[PDB]
Amino acid sequence: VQLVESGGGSVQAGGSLRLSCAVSGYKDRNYCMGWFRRAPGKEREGVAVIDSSGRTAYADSVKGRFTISRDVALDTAYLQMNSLKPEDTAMYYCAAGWSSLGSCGTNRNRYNYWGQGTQVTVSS
Amino acid sequence: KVFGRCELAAAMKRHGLDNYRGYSLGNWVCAAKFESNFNTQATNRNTDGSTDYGILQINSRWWCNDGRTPGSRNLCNIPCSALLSSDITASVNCAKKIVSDGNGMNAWVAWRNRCKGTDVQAWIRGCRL
Repeated sequence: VQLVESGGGSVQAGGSLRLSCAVSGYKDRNYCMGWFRRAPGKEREGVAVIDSSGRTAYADSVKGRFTISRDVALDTAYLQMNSLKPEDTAMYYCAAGWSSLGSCGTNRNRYNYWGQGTQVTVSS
Repeated sequence: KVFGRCELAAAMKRHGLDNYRGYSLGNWVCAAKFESNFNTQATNRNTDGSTDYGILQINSRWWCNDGRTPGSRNLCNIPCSALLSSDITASVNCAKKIVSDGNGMNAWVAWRNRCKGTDVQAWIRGCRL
């Protein structure tokens, strides 16, 4: 399994950014995809995940502002981040992991394929 | 509260989990490590609409009531908030009910994918128990 991520960068508070993540290597679409972020001096936090059914789950801190989508047949996911805040600054990592009867969650330990990640910096 | 590894091993042993349902103490400590990273306040949302709570990430669809999960059964008969205390009593008591069924610890998905079948005794080595 391999992951290719793109997007990210600097933007002023209140603005938006879109991240994308393409996966290859799975034999089917029965897996989880999500984004986890590491803010300076903090531990990785799962912020948005999506299953093969297109269902989603979000960290309370980003609900409503971040929208994760997935083209299941294309093994690709997107994170549309609107109304960004300084507190959103962090290294963002796309990750793929084991699904459990079609359900996916925000626990990073249940994701076993990670990538280089992308830096997102939101200036006040 | 974020428990230290041996601190939690001691607490779980005191709470009677060593060999409960045939699962050695290391299984329980490993479960907590991968389910919640030893954090009693850990909460994770799932795409099926449920939420997992606490040191052992007990699920709101079957085990506790959080008032926001359709199809709630609340088999442990407790509010999910009870599973977020620094005191692990409620989480242990509910985990004992869960694991007593035939599926055993397979109920814990992180444990299943990170601990099951591995050298779990390593998780209690170096600990004064």
